[PDB]
Amino acid sequence: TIRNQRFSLLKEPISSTLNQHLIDYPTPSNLSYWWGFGSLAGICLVIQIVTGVFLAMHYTPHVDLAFNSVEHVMRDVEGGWLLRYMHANGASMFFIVVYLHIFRGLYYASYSSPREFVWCLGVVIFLLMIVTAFTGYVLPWGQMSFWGATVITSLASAIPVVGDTIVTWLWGGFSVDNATLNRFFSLHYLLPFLLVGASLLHLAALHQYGSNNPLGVHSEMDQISFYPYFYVKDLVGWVAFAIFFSIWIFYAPNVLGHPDNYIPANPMSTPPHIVPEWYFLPIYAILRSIPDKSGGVAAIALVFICLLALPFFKSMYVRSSSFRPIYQGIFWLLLADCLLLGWIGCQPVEAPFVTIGQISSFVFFLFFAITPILGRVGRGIPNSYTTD
Amino acid sequence: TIRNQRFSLLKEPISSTLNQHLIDYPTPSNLSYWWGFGSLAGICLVIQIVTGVFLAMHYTPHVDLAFNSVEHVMRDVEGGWLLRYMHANGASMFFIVVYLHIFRGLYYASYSSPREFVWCLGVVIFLLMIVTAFTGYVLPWGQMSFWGATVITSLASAIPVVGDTIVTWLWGGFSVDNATLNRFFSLHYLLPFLLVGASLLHLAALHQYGSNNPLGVHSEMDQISFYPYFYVKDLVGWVAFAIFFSIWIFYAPNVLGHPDNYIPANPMSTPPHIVPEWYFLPIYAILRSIPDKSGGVAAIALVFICLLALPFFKSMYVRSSSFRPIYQGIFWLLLADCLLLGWIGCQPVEAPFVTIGQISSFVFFLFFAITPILGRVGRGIPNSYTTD
Amino acid sequence: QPADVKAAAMWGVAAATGGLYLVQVSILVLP
Amino acid sequence: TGSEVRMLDDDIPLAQFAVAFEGASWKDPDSIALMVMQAMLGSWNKTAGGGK
Amino acid sequence: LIPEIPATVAAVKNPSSKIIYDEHNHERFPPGDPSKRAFAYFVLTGGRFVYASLIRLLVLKFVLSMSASKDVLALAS
Amino acid sequence: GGIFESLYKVVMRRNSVYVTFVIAGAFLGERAVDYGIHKLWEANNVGKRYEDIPVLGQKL
Amino acid sequence: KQIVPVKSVIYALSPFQQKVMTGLWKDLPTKIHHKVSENWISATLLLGPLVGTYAYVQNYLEKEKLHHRY
Amino acid sequence: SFLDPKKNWLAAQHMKSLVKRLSKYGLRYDDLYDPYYDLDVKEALNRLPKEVVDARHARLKRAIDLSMKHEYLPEDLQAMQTPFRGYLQDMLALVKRERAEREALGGLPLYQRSIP
Amino acid sequence: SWAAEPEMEERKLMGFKWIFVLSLALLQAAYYRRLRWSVLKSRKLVLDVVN
Ligand SMILES: CCCCCCCCCCCCCCCCCC(=O)OC[C@H](COP(=O)(O)OCCN)OC(=O)CCCCCCCCCCCCCCCCC
Ligand code: HEM
Ligand code: HEM
Ligand code: HEM
Ligand code: HEM
Repeated sequence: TIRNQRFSLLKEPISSTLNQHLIDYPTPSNLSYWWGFGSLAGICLVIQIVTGVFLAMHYTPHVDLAFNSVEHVMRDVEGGWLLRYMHANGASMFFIVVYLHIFRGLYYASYSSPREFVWCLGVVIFLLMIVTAFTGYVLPWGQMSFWGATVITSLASAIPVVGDTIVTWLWGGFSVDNATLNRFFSLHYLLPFLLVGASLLHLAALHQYGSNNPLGVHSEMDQISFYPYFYVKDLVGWVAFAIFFSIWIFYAPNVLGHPDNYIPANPMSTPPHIVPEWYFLPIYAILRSIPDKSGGVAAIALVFICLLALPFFKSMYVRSSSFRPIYQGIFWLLLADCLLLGWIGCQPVEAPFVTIGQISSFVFFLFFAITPILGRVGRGIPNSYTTD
Repeated sequence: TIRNQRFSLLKEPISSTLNQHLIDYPTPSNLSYWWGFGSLAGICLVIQIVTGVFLAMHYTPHVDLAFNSVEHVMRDVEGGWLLRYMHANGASMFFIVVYLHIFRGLYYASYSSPREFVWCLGVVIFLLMIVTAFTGYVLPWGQMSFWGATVITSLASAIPVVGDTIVTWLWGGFSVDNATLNRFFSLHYLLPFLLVGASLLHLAALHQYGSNNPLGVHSEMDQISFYPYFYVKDLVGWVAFAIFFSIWIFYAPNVLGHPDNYIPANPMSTPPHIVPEWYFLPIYAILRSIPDKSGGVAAIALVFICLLALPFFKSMYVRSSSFRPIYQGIFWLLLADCLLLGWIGCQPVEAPFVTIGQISSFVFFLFFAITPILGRVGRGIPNSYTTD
Repeated sequence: QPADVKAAAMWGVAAATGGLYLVQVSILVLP
Repeated sequence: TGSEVRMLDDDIPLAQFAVAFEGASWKDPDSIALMVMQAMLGSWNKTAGGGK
Repeated sequence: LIPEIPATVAAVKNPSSKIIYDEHNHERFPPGDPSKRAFAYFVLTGGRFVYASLIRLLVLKFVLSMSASKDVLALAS
Repeated sequence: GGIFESLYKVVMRRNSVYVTFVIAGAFLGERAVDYGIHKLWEANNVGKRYEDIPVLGQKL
Repeated sequence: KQIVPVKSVIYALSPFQQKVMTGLWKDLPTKIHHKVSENWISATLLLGPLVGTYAYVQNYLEKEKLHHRY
Repeated sequence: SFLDPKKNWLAAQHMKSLVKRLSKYGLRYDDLYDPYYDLDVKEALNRLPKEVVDARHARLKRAIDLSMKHEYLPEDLQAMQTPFRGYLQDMLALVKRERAEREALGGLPLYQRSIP
Repeated sequence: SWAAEPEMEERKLMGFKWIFVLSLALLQAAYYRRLRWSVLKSRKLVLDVVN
């Protein structure tokens, strides 16, 4: 084939890269809907960006005007309550979808070779989402907003030699005042574009090494083009997600939040129950469970170290959980542990929740510490079960 | 060459794309210092983005706090005066180097085939730059910013069918007020990232077809890699630009500015001389020179029509103006006319400046209306000067 | 391996000097 | 001195090149070390039995 | 007589030690002379001095711009 | 020539030593330029600085 | 985007066997001669309109100033 | 009209200047035709003999080398230069005529420009 | 004028220092470029063509 005269626009250089990577990318023929969850997370990110821009057309980053500006958006702006509820509940759905993404990856062991770079870029993406959502939640400037900012920024003092200096520098002036508000608005506006860049790199690395499948096996025998076969599957996922998200926006918009964020920030009194948003609760529970706050920060760093250390395991030959009963049970126990851990974080430090959290976090790390053992034993399996 | 084992970390997939398109992309070995301006506009954009983010950590988009916040950055913030002068004079530098970029393209006929898409994406980038700089200049909320915004946005009501409707929608009310300031701030924050994307597409198209050269001839015979041969050339360019920028920051930080902007905006008083920044002056001059303001807006649209129509002209096989004496003289006349027209913009609208601007606009459009004729006539040169 | 250890130690010295030059903790250094 | 010469032909099937430093004299005591260095940079052939 | 062998062919078939370079904007050193390799390295070293100082300046300026301000410093009593 | 070659064999055989030398030279040159420019400033504008006004401490 | 081989023979020299910055000021008067001789048309076309327009504007401004100055 | 240097002083001066420039860089006027520009020049160069096309490539490489070095051809070869001794216009005219005929009666383009 | 520009002294000191230092950097960058390109800008190529 010499391309003398042009046949198809899709194969022209203007649409050639897009053609390959969107229409013609070969995909395993047996993918279920969790790959749809990955695409759905992308859509949630785009929704957040658009609604955030149109919200920032009305938000004043000053300490004396932020709360009343948000109430302006809700009451005066034409269809502004829709924008604000979409932004908040869209942050929530973004985190829900990313959690389902991560747990599918864990179940099917997609972190294994050769997708170590994909998993690591995913971990970086998760860090960026955490930071962006936190600094954004500081913006409305309520009781929960101000006090959560105070606590989570002041736990950065646990660094041995330069903790206090970093805390003061990040605060900008001995407290979490107007300077911190402007700082957080600028950072919240900036970070989503770095998040878009990270997502693009994530997808590029995956596209380099293909895509896993529910069997975990080599899958270059039966492969089909992405369009239209997986576009329609993703479309079904998107419409179902739209119905879910519309249930949340219109009928129960304040269920996923706390009522203390509707009181203007008053640094004098302290609300009796200071907790982050529901999607930071597992991390908050781990950190609160391990005492000696320096130990808590070290434990969070250890959580991310374990997450980054999953891909680089030794044998781990069989990949999918469909052929790993022990690992299947371990994964389900880990998921139950994560849900319980998230529930613990909303409870006070009074007993027995301290014991329950100190057990749950230990079980979390135990999952992360017993996967190589299963891999080694499984590597030992084939020379024992032979039927002859 | 079977890649059984790793040779070079540059050729590994993690660094392979960067390797190719930055270190190993072949470029003609006779490029002059006029391509460093293309290499340097990107540096100006990066400087603008970084300084703008660090400024936005201190700016308040309200109408009662914008000017005082800018002065806060001037005085209280450590190094804040450096940030603000860098941002302003860096917008000026960005436009200077982009104008040099454009005019080198015009001189060497880089717009000619096969780089029509490169030129068109450049024109779109120019639109984005103009809008970004304007909506950003409205931010400090001085007299010049307020009244320039009023005049220019009000001159969008020249469209016949809609007009006032679009103006009211754009203003968020009935006059340039707090809503317009907040809207302009959000848009100013967003647009530079679209500008980065457009720059990346610009570079992708150019790399598709390769860069031109002073002779304008086919140059796939003598080519060398980008690094290190053009890296050091661009380094010399960057350091010279740094000296220029340091002069314009530390010794003449307000020479390119307009003193009336240091007055807090007052909607009940109009400054005697409402003019835009020096880098909107030619456009403003054409707009004012054409009477019947609807006709002025039509002329402004026609300017971009001509710029986009440049690459789609007639045969004109010879492209570099080093071998085109008539086109060389025409180009020098065009550059002189653009400089003169820029001078006219700052002048009042009294005589004889009206006539001088009316002739200058006609010459500017005559440049575009004469080049196809030059190509058509020169299509038959070899048959006339042949030595047979 | 000994050469690698010496090279690593020298690179650590260089990085420490760079960090010290960046932060300028001459006031902090009491011991 | 240290320089290069490149005779591009493109009508020849195989490209051949030699890159050389400055060696040692006959009586230089380091010529034996240079011989050893050449030995540990040994020749390889497409028909060699050593293979990989 | 008849052939008039091409310039490149004659150059390839007749190697000579009297090699001639362009020497328009870069004059040759006399054939027997040591290469001034160190001098270029020290020139580049001075340039690198400057570049490191500039990078340090820019990083510190931005980071300490994000730091506290004279307003809050004076407010704290 | 000899001096340049000698300092070359001193400080240009390992890149870590070269980086340390570059950083140290940048620091020392920065401080020296600071001192020189300050001396020029003092020489140029004498009699204008803050601790020079005759009545600096008599507003009480 | 292919390379087009030419069948050349190229002699090059080490960058450390030849002086670097002397060629800048070597043969300077002839360089300035070229820069001025091959470009005076271009400078005339670039600057002539500007200085002519400035002279015309100043003449007109002064004449109007005198006429209107009572 | 058709204005040639024999019947036009201005055309004579124009031709003189073009001859001077091309002789300075030592490349014929036909060498300025970019194959990537028209794609009819690409076909015309595909139809020309290899000796002619190789001479064109050699002249272009010499010109580019002179441009990089910031110098001109030495006065000997400058006096030996022969610009406007064409080698391509007849073939280009034939190719364009064939394309015009094919387009005029039915026919699909034998070659097309990619987008972009 | 002080009240409108309290940063003049520090601003001018920084400007003088950095203009001087960046001029030195420009000299070094020019030397670096001329050294890298010295191989190409002094080559002799034989092309087998005359006119
Ligand atoms: C109080 C302090 C101490 C607390 C812990 C003490 C108990 C430790 C565990 C004891 C039990 C271990 C059992 C291990 C052997 C499992 C045998 C097995 O694989 O059986 C096959 C069965 C297949 O299931 P299926 O296919 O449905 O069967 C139909 C067959 N035609 O497979 C299955 O049914 C799958 C069962 C998977 C079970 C996984 C979890 C238990 C084993 C690991 C425990 C690790 C604990 C720490 C980590 C927890 C997670 C973070
Ligand atoms: C911004 C949020 C994210 C987006 C937009 C995103 C996007 C995507 C996309 C488009 C894919 C390819 C389609 C698919 O397989 O579902 C993918 C795959 C993948 N992602 Fe993400 N992702 C995100 C977050 C994460 C996180 C946090 C992780 C884990 C740390 C992760 C790990 C993976 C893995 C392992 C795959 C491989 C899929 C497979 O094995 O079949 N992603 N992601
Ligand atoms: C560049 C894009 C974005 C912009 C401009 C933006 C801007 C804003 C603004 C102005 C607010 C305050 C308005 C309000 O109180 O409702 C806000 C709130 C918030 N944003 Fe964003 N945002 C962006 C992207 C994101 C992303 C990607 C997330 C992560 C999920 C996020 C999470 C949040 C959260 C949690 C809040 C607080 C919700 C609340 O008001 O209760 N934002 N954002
Ligand atoms: C995301 C990147 C950017 C951000 C966050 C940003 C932010 C800001 C802010 C907060 C201001 C007001 C502060 C001040 O007036 O000095 C401002 C002003 C300005 N910006 Fe930007 N900007 C960005 C990019 C750009 C770019 C790319 C340009 C040029 C095309 C630009 C041109 C301007 C101009 C001309 C002003 C007015 C400066 C003045 O007169 O005081 N900005 N920008
Ligand atoms: C954000 C501003 C811009 C950036 C960063 C930019 C960047 C670049 C870069 C990196 C190149 C390749 C290096 C070079 O050839 O100089 C280039 C080439 C080019 N640009 Fe731009 N550009 C910008 C604006 C424009 C504009 C406004 C135009 C015209 C409308 C334009 C037209 C061109 C053309 C024609 C080339 C080809 C140069 C050649 O002849 O090889 N650019 N640009």
